[PDB]
Amino acid sequence: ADQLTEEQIAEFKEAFSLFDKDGDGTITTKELGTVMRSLGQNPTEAELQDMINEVDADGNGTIDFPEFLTMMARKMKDTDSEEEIREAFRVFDKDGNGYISAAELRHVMTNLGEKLTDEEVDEMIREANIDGDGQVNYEEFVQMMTAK
Repeated sequence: ADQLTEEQIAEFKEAFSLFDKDGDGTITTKELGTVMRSLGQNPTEAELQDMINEVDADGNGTIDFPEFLTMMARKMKDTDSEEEIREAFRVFDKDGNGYISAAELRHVMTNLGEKLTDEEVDEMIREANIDGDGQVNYEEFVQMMTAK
């Protein structure tokens, strides 16, 4: 669960820094809207308040960088997902740098849970361009998951 893409997250942290009271990096619901505006968006104190009213139970009342991503992803509705997927595979890439196990891979399909039931993912994993024992070019699986 790395939320948006590392890049968008990089520029986000920057904003999260421009606004940092605890000196650590977190911010207060009050500066929230101010941070969202700095990122490059233009939310409304209304919806912005709708999210705060929720995270207003952390105990301290302040929001941390991660929690801020969550509320930030709800407005942007994540990306093309191609990111959460690519990483889903790296979670196993043991130096292979280009291939992952087919078994574990099947597990990745369980985490995402798109629209390819085991039967669909099976017919695929069955011939995902394999050749060795059970390796799979996750890279090809990342795009081949969308195809036409």
